[PDB]
Amino acid sequence: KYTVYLFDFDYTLADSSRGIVTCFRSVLERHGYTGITDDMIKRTIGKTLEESFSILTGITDADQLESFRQEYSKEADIYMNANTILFPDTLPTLTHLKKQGIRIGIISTKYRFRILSFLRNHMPDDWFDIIIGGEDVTHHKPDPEGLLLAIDRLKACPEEVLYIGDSTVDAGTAAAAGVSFTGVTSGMTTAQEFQAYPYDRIISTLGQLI
Repeated sequence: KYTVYLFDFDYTLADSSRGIVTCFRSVLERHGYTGITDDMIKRTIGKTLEESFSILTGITDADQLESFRQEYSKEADIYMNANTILFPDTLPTLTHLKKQGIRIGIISTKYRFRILSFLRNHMPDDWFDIIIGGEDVTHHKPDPEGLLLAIDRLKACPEEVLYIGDSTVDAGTAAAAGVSFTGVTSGMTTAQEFQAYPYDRIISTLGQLI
């Protein structure tokens, strides 16, 4: 039995893909990168901004990637949370878990400040026994640093922890952390793709968690 459910954010608790595609596109196109499709961008969602830019442009220079990251953040300040929506099952699910007395948290590559700002005008404050974002860690998912950090801060036993995500990055993160995984196909990752990694279940919607 799990007493702690930890969630990925993008594509798992919230559909942020419209805001994410808008911000990536503005930056890519200001630098001359054309014919990059929405799907090409969406498939990188949940990688670090630097990883995403590298995949899409082929640039590896640390300075240039940092510069894209900064330019992206600036767009995101404007468009991100305005173009992020809740999933149909987000609020009822998390309400149901909290009534069970399960502890909930978020481990995400998106900046925590960005998540909190989203949460402020969507979820009841303050849901969420712990939130670890991209700025809280040096190494990012699939590195287990953030996940292990959260488990540590909660004084949890990994045996009682379920990690829930939409991507193979998330699946890799749970495995690396030695915690149970439940995949949700609400992102761009299919049930066939999750087969490469350990899981309990693979569900279509978060509501199926209940």
